[PDB]
Amino acid sequence: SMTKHIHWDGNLSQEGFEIVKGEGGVIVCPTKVGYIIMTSDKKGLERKFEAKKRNRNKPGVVLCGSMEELRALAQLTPEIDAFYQKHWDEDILLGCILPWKAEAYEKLKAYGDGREELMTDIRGTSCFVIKFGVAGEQIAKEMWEKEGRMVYASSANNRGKVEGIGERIESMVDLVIEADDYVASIQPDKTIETRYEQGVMVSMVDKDGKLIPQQGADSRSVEPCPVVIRKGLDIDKIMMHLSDQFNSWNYRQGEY
Repeated sequence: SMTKHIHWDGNLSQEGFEIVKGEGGVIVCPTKVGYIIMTSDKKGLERKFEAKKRNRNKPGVVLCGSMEELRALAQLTPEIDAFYQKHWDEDILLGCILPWKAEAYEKLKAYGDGREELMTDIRGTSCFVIKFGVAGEQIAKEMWEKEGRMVYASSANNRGKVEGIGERIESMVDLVIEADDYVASIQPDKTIETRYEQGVMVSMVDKDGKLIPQQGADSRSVEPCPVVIRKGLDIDKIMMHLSDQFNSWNYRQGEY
C-alpha cells in the first residue's frame, strides 16, 4: 500500500532490475510517450490485469532489448527483418504483430506457469516492440543477456505525467520510477492537447494469424499485406519507410 518512488538518472536501474527478476515482481516505468507497467511472469501478469481492470482477451506486449532477441522469437521475412533494422538504426519506436517460431513457442510453454494465456492471443501472435524508451530498454537488455529472461508490459492508465497513473495502480505496484522531464523533452514542439500518447502499431499477419507473403521489389498489388492499425508517435517517418520497402500496404486507423 505504501510505495517507494525513485528518480531515473539515465543509467540502468539496479533496483528496478532486482524487483522484476524476483518472483511476481511488478514496476512502473517511463517511456517515450508516457508510463508503462512491467513484469516478467504469470504471477506478475495477474497483478497487472487486476490493477488496471483490463480485458483478459487483450494481451500484454513483448519488450525487445535487441535485434537478436527479436530474431530468436518471432517469424520473419527478409523485407520485415529489413523494415525493423531501419527503425533500430534510426531509433524510432515501433510495434508489429507477428507469429512465434514453433520452437520458441515450445520453450515459452516450458515455463509451465501458463503465461501464454496473458501475452499471446488465441491465434498465437504477439506485439513485438523496439526503441520504446531508454530506461526500459536498459532493463530488458540485462534480463535477456544475463538471465535469458523476457519482459512484458501494458500502459500505466495519464497525459504523460506520473501523478496521472492513479491511486489504484500506484498502491498495487512494488516500485515507481519517475522522469516527467524525459517524457516532455520527446515532443518539445507539441502541447498537452497535440502530443501523441501512444506508439504506432503495424499488423504483419493475415486474419488467421499467418505471416504475410514476401512481395519483391518488382511486384505490384500483392495481398495479404502490411496494415497500419493504430496512429501514433512519428507516424510520418514510418509511412515513408513502409513505401520504400513494400509496393503494397493498407492504412486502417482504429482497428486496435
